[PDB]
Amino acid sequence: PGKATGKGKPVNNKWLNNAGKDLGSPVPDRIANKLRDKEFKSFDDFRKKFWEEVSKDPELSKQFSRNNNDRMKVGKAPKTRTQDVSGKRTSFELHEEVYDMDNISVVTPKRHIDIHRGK
Amino acid sequence: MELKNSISDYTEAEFVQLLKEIEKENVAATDDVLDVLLEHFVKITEHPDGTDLIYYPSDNRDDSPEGIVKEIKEWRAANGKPGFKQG
Ligand code: NI
Repeated sequence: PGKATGKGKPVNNKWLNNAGKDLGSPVPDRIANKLRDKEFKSFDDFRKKFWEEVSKDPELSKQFSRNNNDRMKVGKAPKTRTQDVSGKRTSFELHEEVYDMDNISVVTPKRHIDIHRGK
Repeated sequence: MELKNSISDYTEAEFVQLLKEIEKENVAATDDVLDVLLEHFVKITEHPDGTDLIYYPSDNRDDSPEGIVKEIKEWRAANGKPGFKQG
């Protein structure tokens, strides 16, 4: 329960291309502008709003398939490529390094496991 | 709907219905049911990239139910596996 803060970072036409490396992809600045100062009941609530805004940003939505845009439209994370999955974790996750968007990044489940396991 | 045990039990039209069922669950609040339908899809298609056919379609084909069936039909035929039911 809190407000979203942060500026995020500029992104290109291949936003999630590096979600499987280092700390993943940053919250897009345009998305940060849409969520900044808004209040959220929970992280899950923040996450749904986040993906919904992504589906509304033409430059970001064009980077996903129709099936993935439908998922984001209702606030669910897009599915990752088969090779980036980890067991039952098959969609992008938000990693945290009250809701500071400059400390939130998009990562694949595989890369997320490694980050937390010291890799 | 009814989940058949193999592609040979599916007509192309019936496979498309399975794809629209998956599309409906994409917009459901959770992925509980979706994930079972996706596991079934992966299991019967036998394509190495599994769910990528749905969520990460190749640019050389259409991103639609018709394009997914077509890609599956060409891949199966090319690998000598049984195709969709002709009924
Ligand atoms: Ni994390």
